[PDB]
Amino acid sequence: LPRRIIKETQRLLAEPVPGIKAEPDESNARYFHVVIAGPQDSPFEGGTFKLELFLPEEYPMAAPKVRFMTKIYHPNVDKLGRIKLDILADKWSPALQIRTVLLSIQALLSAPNPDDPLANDVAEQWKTNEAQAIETARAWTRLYAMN
Amino acid sequence: LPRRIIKETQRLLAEPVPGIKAEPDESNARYFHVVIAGPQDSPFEGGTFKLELFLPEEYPMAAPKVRFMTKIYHPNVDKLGRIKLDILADKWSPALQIRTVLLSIQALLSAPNPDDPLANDVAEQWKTNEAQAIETARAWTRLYAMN
Amino acid sequence: GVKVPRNFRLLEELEEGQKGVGDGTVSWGLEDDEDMTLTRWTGMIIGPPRTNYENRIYSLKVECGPKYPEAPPSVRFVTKINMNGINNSSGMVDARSIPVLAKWQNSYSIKVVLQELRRLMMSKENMKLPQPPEGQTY
Amino acid sequence: GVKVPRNFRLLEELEEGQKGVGDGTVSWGLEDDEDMTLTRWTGMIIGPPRTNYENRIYSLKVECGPKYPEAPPSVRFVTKINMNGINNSSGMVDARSIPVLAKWQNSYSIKVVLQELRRLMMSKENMKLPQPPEGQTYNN
Amino acid sequence: QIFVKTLTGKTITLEVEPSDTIENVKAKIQDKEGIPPDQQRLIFAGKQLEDGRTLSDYNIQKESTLHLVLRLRGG
Amino acid sequence: QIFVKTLTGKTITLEVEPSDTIENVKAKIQDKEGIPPDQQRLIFAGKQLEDGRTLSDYNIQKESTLHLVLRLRGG
Amino acid sequence: SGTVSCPICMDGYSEIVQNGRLIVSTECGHVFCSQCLRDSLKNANTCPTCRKKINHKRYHPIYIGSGTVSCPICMDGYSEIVQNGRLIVSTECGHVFCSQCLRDSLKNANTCPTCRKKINHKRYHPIYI
Ligand SMILES: [Zn+2]
Ligand SMILES: [Zn+2]
Ligand SMILES: [Zn+2]
Ligand SMILES: [Zn+2]
Repeated sequence: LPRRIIKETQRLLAEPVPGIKAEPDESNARYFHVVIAGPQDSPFEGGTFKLELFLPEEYPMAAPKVRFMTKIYHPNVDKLGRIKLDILADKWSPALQIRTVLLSIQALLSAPNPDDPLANDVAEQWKTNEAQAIETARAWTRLYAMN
Repeated sequence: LPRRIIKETQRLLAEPVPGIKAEPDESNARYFHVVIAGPQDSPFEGGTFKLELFLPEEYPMAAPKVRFMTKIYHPNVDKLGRIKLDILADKWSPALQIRTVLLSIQALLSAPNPDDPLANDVAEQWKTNEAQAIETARAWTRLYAMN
Repeated sequence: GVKVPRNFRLLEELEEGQKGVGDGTVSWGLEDDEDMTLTRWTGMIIGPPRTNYENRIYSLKVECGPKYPEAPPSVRFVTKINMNGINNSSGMVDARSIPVLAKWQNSYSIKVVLQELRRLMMSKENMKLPQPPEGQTY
Repeated sequence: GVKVPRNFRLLEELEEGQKGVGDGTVSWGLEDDEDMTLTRWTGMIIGPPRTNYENRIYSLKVECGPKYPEAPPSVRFVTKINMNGINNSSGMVDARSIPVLAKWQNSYSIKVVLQELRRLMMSKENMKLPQPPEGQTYNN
Repeated sequence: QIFVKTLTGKTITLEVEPSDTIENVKAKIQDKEGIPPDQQRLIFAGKQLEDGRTLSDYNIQKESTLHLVLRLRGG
Repeated sequence: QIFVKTLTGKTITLEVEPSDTIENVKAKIQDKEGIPPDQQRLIFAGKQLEDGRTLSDYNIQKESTLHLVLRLRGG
Repeated sequence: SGTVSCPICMDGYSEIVQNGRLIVSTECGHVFCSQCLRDSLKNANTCPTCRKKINHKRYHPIYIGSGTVSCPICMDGYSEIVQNGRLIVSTECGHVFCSQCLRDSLKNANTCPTCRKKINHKRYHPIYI
């Protein structure tokens, strides 16, 4: 197991970034349960969102794999919790390490972009009727992210 | 004084090289009284030789100046103690430090080159009659370097 | 060495399924798109040539246990079929009957399983069996 | 700022001496080649033209103290000469008599000293003095 | 094991057999610090070590300390 | 004039001449409703219409009616 | 072997940047503080450390955050890397890495992992700190 993994974990453990919780699984070190507090003054805010992070052995060569385990309303997160963030795909560079990624996700909620977001339907509403969409997001948060 | 000079001085004080002894002068910091033990299986060997080192301001830029204060029989060292070593003239690199030079001179004792030489008379003797020269060198050591 | 959590492994399977594979004679994919747990899956087998199965489509249902892929997944046909290992009443496959299910390895994937079944249809004991009229189910 | 130690300084001079300088009317060098301490220098001056000195050759002994170049060096003629500042008995030069020796500075070197002496020979008070017959020497 | 003290005065440690040629060692130094061996001169007991000979030849042993200077011709 | 239609509901009416390219047409739709030209897939007469060709080319004429299907995105 | 310094004037890293100098490195891998190397270049045209003939613009600045060095990719410290027999390396963009990680980072993309500047096998060389 590469030294790096521990360290990153360790500082993660030793120090926690605000608005986030990251617990490694006991069975496997490379696997993580992460809980993200919704951005303040975001419709999500007040909700808590589960994610799971895993890193292929190839990491950092290979970007980590991240997914939402909590159902959430957003253009860039699909029905299965799959996130479309570019730093996970094309833009991935080894230096970045998890801690960063996580914050990057935190931002995304705050800053929804319709940029080939997978869910055009989410996209469609968000461009057409942002007000509505935002309301729906809050709804789902209530429904799913309050427990 | 330039920092480097101090470190070098300070560094010399901190950790002695063996068979090489170097004490700065009281009146001038940039001036040094130095003692070199003759290298092993030299004719000089088990000998003690006084040298004096001064460094011009431009140093490191300008090479240090070194001279023998002890009379010694060698092709490169003339009658007045003037050493003809190339790193003191042409090949001077600022990266070289006093401690290095010193060892270089010590080394030079082991390997005299009369191929081209300063003290021509000796050189002639050394190429023509190495055996003799070596003996004379030991002689002079006895005569001059044992006190 | 390297342990791959279920869900991520399931995703890996899913992505490959969508891509489709090779001949495309067998295919898999998810039963319901709103399921986060990726448990309920649908499979398709195409009946191998020059056997009573040939030129026929069989749909399967596959469930993936919490300890998938460590434990093998439960499988059953939805289209009617006569076959060794395949319970006729239920269209459920007895684990032990089938070598891969019996000998399950965490490495095996659904894809493997289906080929397995497809492969198995061609075997002499099966290829001979009479089959029902097209399009009945349990 | 930067103060040079004696020993290296003397070599500088020495080298310059061997190179020779200017019109070669003054010349200096170690009295002996075996002395590491560089204590004693021989100097030589040529008597300047149009003076009783002209076309005469004067040898000097110069001693260089441990204190030098801060302190001025001691200077003597070996060749006999009539000249102000020059002690007639001993052929020694009184420090104070001569401006450079009196007003000495580290920057000054044997070369300058000699030149000074040469120039001085040309001064009125000196130039007309009659000289002893060529080739006499003070005792020593 | 052998301690070579570099140009800057830092000690670096090497792994070797007394059989090893000087030339061979110089390569190991080049590797660590990036000086071509032509340019390296190696000193022990106030003596410059020559390429063809072995560490054993000069009776350098386990944990002996080596001093490195720049190739000089003198002259 | 011609009418363009959706899976959705809305009928949109355009002003075009038979020379007009398919690309050209898609732009007009893009302008009215905000869907980019590469997203749009357009169907008439049991055929998918291609960019280089003209309306005359497909013999669409008389205030004919067209169906718009939009690509779902799954990058 | 420890915090970086410039072997000419013998300052530490802090001390070097503190007074508005750069840290830079030759094409031969030897590191210096930019003043000192410029001044050396004033008198000859050879690496002060190995004598390589550089003749200008065969050097560039490098960037390192702490003064001690560590490859950001694998997250190793100097000792660890060396003892493994790997090399410390810099891109021409001034960005530093252990040889191994970088080698492998190129196998996928041809861009620097810190900044993105285009690169290839040629464009990086070892440094000896
Ligand atoms: Zn410097
Ligand atoms: Zn170099
Ligand atoms: Zn690395
Ligand atoms: Zn870069």
